[PDB]
Amino acid sequence: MRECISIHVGQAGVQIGNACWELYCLEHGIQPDGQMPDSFNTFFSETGAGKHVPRAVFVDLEPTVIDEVRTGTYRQLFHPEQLITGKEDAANNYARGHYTIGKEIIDLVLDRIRKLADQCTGLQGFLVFHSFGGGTGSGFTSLLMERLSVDYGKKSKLEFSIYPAPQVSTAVVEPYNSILTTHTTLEHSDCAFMVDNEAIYDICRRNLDIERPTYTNLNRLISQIVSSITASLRFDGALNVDLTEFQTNLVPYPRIHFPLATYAPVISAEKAYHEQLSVAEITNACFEPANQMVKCDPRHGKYMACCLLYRGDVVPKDVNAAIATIKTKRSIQFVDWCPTGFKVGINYQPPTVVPGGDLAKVQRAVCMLSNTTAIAEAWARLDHKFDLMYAKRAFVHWYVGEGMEEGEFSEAREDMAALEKDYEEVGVDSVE
Amino acid sequence: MRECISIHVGQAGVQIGNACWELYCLEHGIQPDGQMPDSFNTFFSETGAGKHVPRAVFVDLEPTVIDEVRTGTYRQLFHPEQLITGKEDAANNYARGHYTIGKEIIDLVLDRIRKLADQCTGLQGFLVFHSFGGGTGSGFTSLLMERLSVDYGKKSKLEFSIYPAPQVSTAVVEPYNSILTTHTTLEHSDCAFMVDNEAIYDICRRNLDIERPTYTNLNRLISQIVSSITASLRFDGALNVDLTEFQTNLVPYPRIHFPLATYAPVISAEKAYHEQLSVAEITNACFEPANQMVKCDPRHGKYMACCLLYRGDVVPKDVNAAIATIKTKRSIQFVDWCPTGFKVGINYQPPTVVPGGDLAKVQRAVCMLSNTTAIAEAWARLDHKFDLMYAKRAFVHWYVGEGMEEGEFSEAREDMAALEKDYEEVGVDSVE
Amino acid sequence: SKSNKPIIHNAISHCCLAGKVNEPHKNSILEELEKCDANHYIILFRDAGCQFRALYCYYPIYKLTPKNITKKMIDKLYKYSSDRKQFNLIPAKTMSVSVDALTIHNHLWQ
Amino acid sequence: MREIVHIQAGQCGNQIGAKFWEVISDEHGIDPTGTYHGDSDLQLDRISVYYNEATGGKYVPRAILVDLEPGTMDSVRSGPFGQIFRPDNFVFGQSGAGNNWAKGHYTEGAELVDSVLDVVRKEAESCDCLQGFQLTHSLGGGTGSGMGTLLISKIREEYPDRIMNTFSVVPSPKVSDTVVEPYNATLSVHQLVENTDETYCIDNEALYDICFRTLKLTTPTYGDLNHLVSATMSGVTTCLRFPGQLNADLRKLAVNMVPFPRLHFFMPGFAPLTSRGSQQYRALTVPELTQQVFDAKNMMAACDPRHGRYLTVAAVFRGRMSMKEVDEQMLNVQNKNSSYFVEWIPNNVKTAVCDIPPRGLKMAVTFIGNSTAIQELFKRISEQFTAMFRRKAFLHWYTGEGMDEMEFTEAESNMNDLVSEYQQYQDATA
Amino acid sequence: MREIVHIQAGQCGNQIGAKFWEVISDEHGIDPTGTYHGDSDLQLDRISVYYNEATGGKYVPRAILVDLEPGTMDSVRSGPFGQIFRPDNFVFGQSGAGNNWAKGHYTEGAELVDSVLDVVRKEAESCDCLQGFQLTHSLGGGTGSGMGTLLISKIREEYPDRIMNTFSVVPSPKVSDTVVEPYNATLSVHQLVENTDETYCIDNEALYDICFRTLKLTTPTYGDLNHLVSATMSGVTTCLRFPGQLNADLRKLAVNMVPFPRLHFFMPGFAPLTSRGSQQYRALTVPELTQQVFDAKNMMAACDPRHGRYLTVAAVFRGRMSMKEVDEQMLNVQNKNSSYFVEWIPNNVKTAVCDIPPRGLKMAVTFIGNSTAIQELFKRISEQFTAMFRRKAFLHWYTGEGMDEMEFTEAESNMNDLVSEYQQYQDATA
Ligand SMILES: CC(=O)O[C@H]1C(=O)[C@@]2(C)[C@H]([C@H](OC(=O)c3ccccc3)[C@]3(O)C[C@H](OC(=O)[C@H](O)[C@@H](NC(=O)c4ccccc4)c4ccccc4)C(C)=C1C3(C)C)[C@]1(OC(C)=O)CO[C@@H]1C[C@@H]2O
Ligand SMILES: Nc1nc2c(ncn2[C@@H]2O[C@H](COP(=O)(O)OP(=O)(O)OP(=O)(O)O)[C@@H](O)[C@H]2O)c(=O)[nH]1
Ligand SMILES: Nc1nc2c(ncn2[C@@H]2O[C@H](COP(=O)(O)OP(=O)(O)OP(=O)(O)O)[C@@H](O)[C@H]2O)c(=O)[nH]1
Ligand SMILES: Nc1nc2c(ncn2[C@@H]2O[C@H](COP(=O)(O)OP(=O)(O)O)[C@@H](O)[C@H]2O)c(=O)[nH]1
Ligand SMILES: Nc1nc2c(ncn2[C@@H]2O[C@H](COP(=O)(O)OP(=O)(O)O)[C@@H](O)[C@H]2O)c(=O)[nH]1
Ligand SMILES: [Mg+2]
Ligand SMILES: [Mg+2]
Repeated sequence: MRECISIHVGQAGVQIGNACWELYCLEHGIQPDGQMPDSFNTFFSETGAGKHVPRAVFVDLEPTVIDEVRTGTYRQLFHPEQLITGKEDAANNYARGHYTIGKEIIDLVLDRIRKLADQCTGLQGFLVFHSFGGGTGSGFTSLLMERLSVDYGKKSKLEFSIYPAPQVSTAVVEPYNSILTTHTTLEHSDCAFMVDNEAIYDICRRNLDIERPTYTNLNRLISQIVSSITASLRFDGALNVDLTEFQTNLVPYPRIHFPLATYAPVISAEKAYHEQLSVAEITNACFEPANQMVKCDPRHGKYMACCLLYRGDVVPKDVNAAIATIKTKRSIQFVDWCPTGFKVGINYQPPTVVPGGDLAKVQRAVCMLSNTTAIAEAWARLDHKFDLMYAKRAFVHWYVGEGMEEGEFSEAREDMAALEKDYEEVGVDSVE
Repeated sequence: MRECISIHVGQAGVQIGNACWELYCLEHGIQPDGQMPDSFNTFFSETGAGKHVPRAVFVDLEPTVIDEVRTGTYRQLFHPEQLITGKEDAANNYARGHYTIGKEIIDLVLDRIRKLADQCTGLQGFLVFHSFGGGTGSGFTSLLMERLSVDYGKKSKLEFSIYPAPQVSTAVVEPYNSILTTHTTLEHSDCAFMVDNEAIYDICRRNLDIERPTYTNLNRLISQIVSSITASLRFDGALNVDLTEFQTNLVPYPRIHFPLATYAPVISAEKAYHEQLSVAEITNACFEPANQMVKCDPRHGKYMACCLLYRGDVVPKDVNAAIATIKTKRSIQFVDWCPTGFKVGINYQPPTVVPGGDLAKVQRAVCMLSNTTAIAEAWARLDHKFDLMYAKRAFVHWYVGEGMEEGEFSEAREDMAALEKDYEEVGVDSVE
Repeated sequence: SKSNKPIIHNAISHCCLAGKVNEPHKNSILEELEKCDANHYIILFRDAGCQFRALYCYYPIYKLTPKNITKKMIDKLYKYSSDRKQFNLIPAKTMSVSVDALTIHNHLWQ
Repeated sequence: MREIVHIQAGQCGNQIGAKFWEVISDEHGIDPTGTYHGDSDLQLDRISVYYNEATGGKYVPRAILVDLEPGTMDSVRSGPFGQIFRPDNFVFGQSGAGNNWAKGHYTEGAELVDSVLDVVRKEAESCDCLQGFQLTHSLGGGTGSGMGTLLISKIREEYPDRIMNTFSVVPSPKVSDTVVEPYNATLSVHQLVENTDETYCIDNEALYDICFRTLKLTTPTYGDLNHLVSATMSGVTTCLRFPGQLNADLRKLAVNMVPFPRLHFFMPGFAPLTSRGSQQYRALTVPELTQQVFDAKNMMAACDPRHGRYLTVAAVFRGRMSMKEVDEQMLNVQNKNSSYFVEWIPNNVKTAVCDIPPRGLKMAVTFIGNSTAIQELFKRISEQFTAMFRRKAFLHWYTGEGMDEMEFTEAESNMNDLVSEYQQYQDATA
Repeated sequence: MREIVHIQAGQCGNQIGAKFWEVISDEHGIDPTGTYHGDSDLQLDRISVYYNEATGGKYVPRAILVDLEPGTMDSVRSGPFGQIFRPDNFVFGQSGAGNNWAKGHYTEGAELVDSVLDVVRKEAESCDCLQGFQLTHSLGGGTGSGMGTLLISKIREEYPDRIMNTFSVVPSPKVSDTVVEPYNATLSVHQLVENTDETYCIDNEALYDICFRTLKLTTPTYGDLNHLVSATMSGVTTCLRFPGQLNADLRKLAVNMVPFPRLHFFMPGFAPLTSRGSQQYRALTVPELTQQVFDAKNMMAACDPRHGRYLTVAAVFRGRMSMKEVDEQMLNVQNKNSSYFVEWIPNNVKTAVCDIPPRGLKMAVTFIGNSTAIQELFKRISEQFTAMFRRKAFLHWYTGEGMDEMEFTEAESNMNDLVSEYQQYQDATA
């Protein structure tokens, strides 16, 4: 009676979402056919026959990666009305996925969402899975977040934004996609989650002992972070937290709403032994600079609000014990205006593992969603990957020729440079 | 309980420690897997499953001797996070194990220690195993002892030095190491045990009737000395002793803290007969000049504070009768300002023989840790192995070219020549 | 006695200025290195991507080509391996003999 | 969708395509007749991007072959993979350009191009959604330099918003294989810097040395040079028709790459390049394949990469691999080569990883680099133009076909405009 | 880790190397093809130190082969254990040095050193962490010294902080196989005392007497001399790639050994040395192997050990033995020979004990001696130099390659500096 629905904009979302709904079927016994040999009605709307179909609208300009969904293992699951394809891609061009091509098929998208807002007496939230890297995932979302908010206004709209790495990038015009797609989403985003690839590659290397991680393997990890934020709807633990509750705990201001996620424990099959992973052990595994899944040093800024979405057999005495250690430790700093900034959530589900995966079978886990000041320095970086590629006026000629003003780039930057001092608004201490 | 952790710096430390952790698994029924078919919680921290892992940080710059641990019998015991390798060794060059190479990986060392001090509620002390000879054992120890004492300050740190012999050496710059790894670790070290190779080769020959002592055989003896200093934590006797209890008894001054070891009985299997080895017989096997495992003449100096640590079936009447003979004997001399200077200790467990070893099944033992004056002349010798290689300025061009001052060598001898007179400060009597 | 002059000439002329586009620019800094007797030279980049902008020197810190720096404005530490010929990072933070290059804050450039 | 129409022009292009369609037919499993016999269903999932399925299950290549004399066509139609083309599309004249630029664009151009553009208009209508017009010619001939610069000035009028890639063979520094190829190029560069979006400058001269040094061949025939050029030619559009982990199409390889609407000349590269027996001496992994790319001896364009700096650099990988290795190796060769890359374009590697290798390999890099390293290629030709214009030799075959000195000064001013702009955005640092 | 790049120069070192890699292959179970067939896993636990694993499970030697005429390389590629090398590495010229030192360092070297150093730079990047550069050459030839002293003047500039060991065959006292070899060796010491960390002075003349007297050989071919030198050449670096009880490596064999940064000229020794049937007459014990080593007749350098005193000694042992037996005998031969060991270095024996014997033996000793016993070697050659320069014979073959009389007095002044400094630290007692 509480129902959330999911959109998959761009390539980076759809390939993740192929592993998300791979993972939801493991926690419920759902076949690829929709068969199964009642609280899971949050992500399904079943048929009179024995069949469950998910609440998913896979949308893509390029017709490429959708075709592997229609031929894959999950052919017999999704409704073929959902899988909206298109003619040509935006092709890493914000001025094409928002003005030229994505403007065309947007009525086919909003109407198939419209036929899913009626099967839900308890419509709860949105899930736009997208990247800041591409052109579809950054252009079509900025179109789509404006349209669902004018439609509804009063629903939670959680994104899962792939953040662009400080050092490794597979795109050349990537700082032109990101500065546009944050300015456009900023009025209409509600709580935008950050994930970087580069920080996962350490966690793929060190803690997992894998030197060759495929995009099969990186998208297993980001699926488990998704499969534990949404664990307090599908199941009931001692302390459940809804998507309407995250937006008030984690978010101090209408601007600063960028949590970075951290999951623990992440250890291999062989190193699954040799330690015990207690409820006070796995908590310290989250507040390291090593385990942050965004490449930002968390010791260069304060934590404003954390949220420890525990699961598995965790007994709530030790959480209060473990937190009382952490607030007393030295390098971990909290902000002078926040007294104590946590939000504990215990659920009664062990994190189940996908077969053919590379994580251990653990009995407890934690999906930390920790807002901070440390991400502000990366916002002092993507403007510097922006100004050098703009003072010589490089790459402007593909965006002018697709319906975008010249002045509506420096308009975004000064709005983005205003977002920088709002973290400096946080870092000061208004004493007396 | 009262937990104690073990660091094995250098090759000379680790190959002892390969036999050390070979030995406690004999005394506690522990499989090499960590299985076994609750007072021993001090050198272990077990799993939620049935598996015990040690408290060991086998740290080395060169990877060669480490790679035999991961292939030996004791692969399935150590946590595969612990065993630290590196690129290139210091290679008998003190300016490389303290300035150049050990400076690189010092933070990986202290952080794995940091993840071992959290599991210990009642942490007692350290057991660092090193030599004075090699560059890994010298520059990296004095690097490590400075950093742990700043980190903690209030714990007990015990070195186990393989002492450089007066006559039989296997290095050319072995006097140029030891003045550097005594000057630097003079303040931070707290009870540094001296064990010599050369006097062990005597005891392998005479008392054991072995003319070919492999280092498989030499390190069984030092394992028996370590397994009886720490026999009183892992077992409870009648008159127990602790690691904090040693450092008050044995160390009369902040400078002079160099005890030396002597173990008895050391006899072969055939000579287990032909004598009875009473509690007042093996005690006389301690104060001979023969069994002193440092090549010094104990009749050329006094004992400040002997310390007897018996084990096995010993009745506390017989110790007092044995001691009372010894203080009356003439050639054994005690220091005039120390009236009665012993420290007894009895554990209820016999020593146990490693299978395939070279000692007999005895019923009692004694691990004497005496703080003599006789080691002063050996300190009056290594400066004469120092100055003859310094007036011609030999071998300076390797230390200088790796981050070391020329002026910081006459400074170390200045501390070392000051360390000679404090032993001579002991031998005099302030007559009223 | 010891110095770092053969190392930095091996690091300037072969890693970050070896292209023939900056070949007049390499000669415009090579002649400003022969005219000093500093026992420890050091290189300051701007980015983590080690774009070369200024040459410095250390004493047991003046601008050979901010003029003076302290131990607060330092963020990363680079060591130039002659094996790989690539500036590798340093886990240690003390400015020492093995420290070949470093970065500073982005506050100092805006 | 995303279909591509393939025009071929000149003697050079009409033999590259006969090897190019020989290349494609083994990737999709196509017989000489025109039918499918391959093994993977992924061959036929996107077979319709270079093909039309005719009746009986036959497939025919969407390819238009243009010439001005029937000499080259007769070689194609007699040889294998020549009957597979549509026999209407062989649109050719009879006069022959005679290696004359002014004859194949002004005189004989207007008498045949009407029969060309209608065939172009016919082939576009058999598509779902059109992508672009890949084209194969040279810059030294008379047909491939005059007919090719006629079509793009007509087809862009018919299609203002499709992508236009020309795979132009570029004249060599050492051997002047044509007496007047400094006159064919500068009149052809005038019609590629103003209509086409990318122009794949490939040289003969550096292409021979790879056949000698790296490949260890003794007798390099053109059937082993165009065999090598076609490997790049299919590697760019193997990600447009096969499901990759990081998809890139011909539009993604435009906006990532081209920084300014003039500087759009690409110089490719390929890896691996083994020998017949020297394959046993290396490792076929991404740390080898990356460093094989960035040598001076892997660029098929006759220029030194160390002379000049890169701006944007593509690397389209094939074959099943992992992404961290590629993300490491593409990171690795920028930190040790930070002098070679330009400052004001950070993260100047574009990557693409596809899941289908070449037919019989394990992995393969198809390189596409952009550089300032071709400033001297337009300083070489713009000087060979100038000394042959002061005494104005070899001019009475162009003036006689309706052409003035006014055109030969504008194109000289047009190319020296481009000499300044590879110089302007090479030292501009901030 | 700790990999080593093996460079082979001159005619001498390549024929050494062709037997050297014939030696290392039998320690690791390596076929002539390049694949593994051995029986101990320790052969592959450190196989990466001289090798790179190619595709298909082959190994190739990390070895660069340098010449100036194809005469020697043609012999190696024809013979067995010769096709295993990478054919990219055979960097050779054409013109031939002609036993002219000034030709192979100024004339012929200046056009071949560039195609060496890139092949050098290719091999270094394929390693984990590099240790050193072992070179194998003469001090009498033109190729083994002109090209020999050139690379270390270039590689040390490329690598200021690695270790450089040259296994230089030194000209002999009795036989003189070159008329002008006093002119070569005086020009080689000038560029080995400035740039190399250690140098392994092996002679031809005393190498026959070990073959004739001790080994009891009738016909010593060079295939039995270089058979013997390859034993020392591999025995030094068996403590770096096999787990010993008391490990040493090429850096531990530098700081133990060399008290002053010029006096680094070593001279080996090997044991056991038997005959075909005279092995019955002795026992193979460490008290026996020690006294075989310290004879006058086992030092491979052609100088009497008794004419002069030792400084440092590194008797690297092999085979499974004990440690006291070593530590007793190393003490035993210093007490009875304390007149031969110098006063101001106490405990001047670096023991190194390994655990793997040579293939088929039970134990072996690889002595490395550093003595004042080669002060007369540099009194020998510097006297053969001076009389051949007062009349300045054979000068117009070196002056004609760009060389002055100014250079030839410096190397004579450099070597007579080294005569005094062995003399200075021989009798300085305090
Ligand atoms: C049946 C048997 O045991 O035969 C032995 C043997 O009889 C003796 C006599 C060998 C033999 O050596 C010679 O005859 C010899 C001839 C010319 C020059 C030097 C030696 C042997 O050939 C040599 C050979 O040595 C090896 O195999 C070592 O691995 C050696 N290898 C080579 O030298 C080698 C030879 C040919 C091709 C490739 C390598 C080695 C030594 C040091 C470092 C690396 C490798 C051995 C034990 C044998 C024979 C076959 C007869 C002896 O030599 C060595 C070097 O081991 C000579 O005195 C020793 C004692 C050995 O017992
Ligand atoms: N974590 C993760 N990131 C991915 C994956 N696939 C692509 N990405 C990232 O997605 C970013 C590019 O965005 P895309 O979604 O592919 O581009 P697009 O929005 O679809 O638009 P086009 O340019 O038209 O393809 C890059 O930073 C990639 O690293 C994946 O499987 N997992
Ligand atoms: N008792 C004992 N001493 C040993 C053993 N192995 C080596 N030693 C001694 O170690 C000393 C040499 O220094 P090492 O500590 O082994 O060298 P290192 O610490 O590894 O440093 P490096 O120079 O980098 O190799 C000598 O005095 C040897 O007698 C062993 O198994 N037992
Ligand atoms: N790579 C390649 N170049 C060719 C081939 N045939 C001709 N060329 C080149 O094309 C140029 C001559 O142009 P050509 O196309 O024959 O003249 P056109 O018919 O008037 O266009 C010369 O530079 C030739 O080297 C070929 O098969 N392959
Ligand atoms: N030990 C040994 N010495 C050799 C061998 N071949 C040549 N020499 C010696 O090398 C010297 C001649 O130098 P060489 O290397 O041939 O001349 P280069 O080619 O100009 O360096 C003489 O002293 C020869 O005795 C060989 O196979 N073994
Ligand atoms: Mg896409
Ligand atoms: Mg060591």
